[PDB]
Amino acid sequence: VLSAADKTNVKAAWSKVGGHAGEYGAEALERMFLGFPTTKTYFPHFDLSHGSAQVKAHGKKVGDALTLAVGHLDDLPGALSDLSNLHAHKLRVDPVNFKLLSHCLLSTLAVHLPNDFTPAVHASLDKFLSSVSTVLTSKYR
Amino acid sequence: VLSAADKTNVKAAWSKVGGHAGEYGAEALERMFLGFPTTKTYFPHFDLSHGSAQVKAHGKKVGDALTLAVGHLDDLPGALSDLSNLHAHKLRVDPVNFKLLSHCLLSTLAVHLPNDFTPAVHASLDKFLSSVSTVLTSKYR
Amino acid sequence: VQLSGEEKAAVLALWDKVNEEEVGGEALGRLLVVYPWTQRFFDSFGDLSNPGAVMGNPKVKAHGKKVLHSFGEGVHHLDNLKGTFAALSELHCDKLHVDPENFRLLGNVLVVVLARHFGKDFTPELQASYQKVVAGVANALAHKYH
Amino acid sequence: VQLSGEEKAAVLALWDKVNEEEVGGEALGRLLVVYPWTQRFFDSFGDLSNPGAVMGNPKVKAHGKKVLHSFGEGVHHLDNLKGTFAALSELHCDKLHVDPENFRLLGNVLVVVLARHFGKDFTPELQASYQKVVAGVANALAHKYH
Ligand code: HEM
Ligand code: HEM
Ligand code: HEM
Ligand code: HEM
Repeated sequence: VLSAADKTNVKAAWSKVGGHAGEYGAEALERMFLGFPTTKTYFPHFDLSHGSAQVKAHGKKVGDALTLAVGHLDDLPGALSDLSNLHAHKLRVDPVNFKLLSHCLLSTLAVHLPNDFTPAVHASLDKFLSSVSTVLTSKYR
Repeated sequence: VLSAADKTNVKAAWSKVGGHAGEYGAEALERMFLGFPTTKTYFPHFDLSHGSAQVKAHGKKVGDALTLAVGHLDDLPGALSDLSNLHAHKLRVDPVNFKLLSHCLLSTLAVHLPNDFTPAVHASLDKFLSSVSTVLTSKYR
Repeated sequence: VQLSGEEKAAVLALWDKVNEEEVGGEALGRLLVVYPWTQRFFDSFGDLSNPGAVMGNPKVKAHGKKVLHSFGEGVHHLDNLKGTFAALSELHCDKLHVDPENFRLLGNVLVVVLARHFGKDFTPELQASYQKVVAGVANALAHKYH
Repeated sequence: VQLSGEEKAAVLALWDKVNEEEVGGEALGRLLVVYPWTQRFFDSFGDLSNPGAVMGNPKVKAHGKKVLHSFGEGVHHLDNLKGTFAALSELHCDKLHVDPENFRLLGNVLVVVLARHFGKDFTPELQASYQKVVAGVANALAHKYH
């Protein structure tokens, strides 16, 4: 995502995720609360039940922030600015959680986009979810 | 680095070392092959014996590359470019090893500069190094 | 390591549909392409230049298939994990000197390949159980590594 | 965890000079300064804004002592390491829900503090020993997470 092929594999990718950004963001978060129990902690005020109206709606804002990043690969630092404040300075989210979430996000795309989720696309999508997680924790820099 | 306070605090602290750049460079390497065995594997052709000739000579280039980075904190990418190629594309060093050497480098300054190694300066130098490492491992992008 | 009836039973049921040959290669192939530093331990396989060629590589499919068969061993031995792999740990920490964390990476690539292969059936329920077997396998391999 | 005959004897001599309240607070103190996301688990200690206020913090020292004192137990029980901490493994995975990778971190901030307190006596050979002891401590203290 700091190359030409990625930017191309990223934008090319999300193109296929299209209007499901929300759904997946949601499911990814489910896959994360279920698979990685310790991440529940940052969300007590949320109803982590399946189909919860909260998770669904938060899955949406996540789905969004990602569509914004895909449209600004040139300047992730400036675009995802305020989001960096919120997780690092404010919420003080542990950096490990980000890997776990990018993992659960890729599993989700795997489920809904097998033929589109190539190994070539799988890789750029990893540097991306990584270029992202780093701009959002950089208040520890 | 990455911020005023943080590039300040890292250049006073590195000037307190001045002449010992490569000396510490070597000890840090020793501290690393001994405490983190799996890292020896990248150096068969080197005589890892204590106070070796190769190690101290290499300790020097490491010291040097670190000194040529505080003086270019604004553009880590430029400065350390050919150093990315060598580690990521050629040698293909696992990114974990960069943490281990950064740890071993921090233990070295601490041993040699106890009164200058306060917690804040300790924090800044964790920025310097982490941001260093994330440039030599960048070809993985 | 310590699942539960409804889980162990669910794990095994699915495995029965897992193609050790077809899933191992993809798994192993998606490791070398996403975490390119992993190629350093496979220089005996020839051309791992680009994505297309790694996946079509015979020693990447052949070995992948050994990896997954070894996972099968663990999936049918969730009690003797530290044992079932004791003599595989030594192999990676001594003769090979692989880093423990590369085990957690592989296991995650593996989970995503299942995802891709079973889709909706690989429910966030089941993947949860899966992240625990992987949890344990990647763990039973670095037993001796400190 | 399973040192040598000379290493143990090396690790229990330097620990006779380890000052538990001094080494604990600085170690704990430096952990929260260099890895701020960890402050999240100590919001009850009051002000942890800037570096000087953290180290002078009475609640950061007293707890620092608990951590180091407990460490002492582990160090004098290099055999039954795991079990010496099951009592605490549970406290962090169950009640607290601390991530395992944070145990690895604090042990490292801990070796640098010994390095700053013993200088050239904390030789590269000795530091090697403490890394072995620091990891097994960090792991069987997470034996109840997988
Ligand atoms: C994939 C990277 C991530 C992105 C892009 C992201 C995005 C978002 C967005 C857009 C918001 C604000 C939503 C709003 O307006 O309410 C937010 C808030 C939040 N995020 Fe995430 N997030 C990410 C990773 C994480 C991780 C790793 C955790 C947990 C370990 C997490 C925990 C939180 C919490 C607790 C909030 C506040 C939600 C609330 O209380 O209303 N996020 N995130
Ligand atoms: C502090 C971060 C690091 C810096 C600044 C750095 C810097 C250097 C420099 C300046 C060279 C070129 C020396 C020459 O021209 O001969 C080099 C080469 C090399 N580096 Fe590092 N390095 C770092 C981390 C690592 C790590 C993590 C490893 C692996 C554990 C490593 C392994 C090597 C090897 C094997 C070579 C080739 C040396 C030779 O064969 O002559 N380096 N490094
Ligand atoms: C849960 C994860 C893993 C399992 C279950 C596993 C299992 C195995 C097995 C069964 C073998 C063959 C041993 C024999 O001949 O009896 C092996 C070999 C090997 N593994 Fe792994 N492995 C894992 C992860 C890794 C990772 C992540 C790396 C990458 C650094 C790695 C590098 C190697 C190498 C270099 C060999 C020798 C292959 C050859 O040269 O033919 N392994 N592993
Ligand atoms: C280096 C390994 C560690 C050791 C040996 C250790 C040891 C201990 C001990 C002895 C206690 C006292 C529990 C009691 O009152 O019975 C404790 C409590 C606690 N630990 Fe640690 N700990 C370690 C790592 C961590 C880490 C990294 C975190 C940070 C997330 C953490 C978070 C806590 C918290 C929040 C408490 C409760 C303190 C209080 O609320 O009074 N521990 N730990």
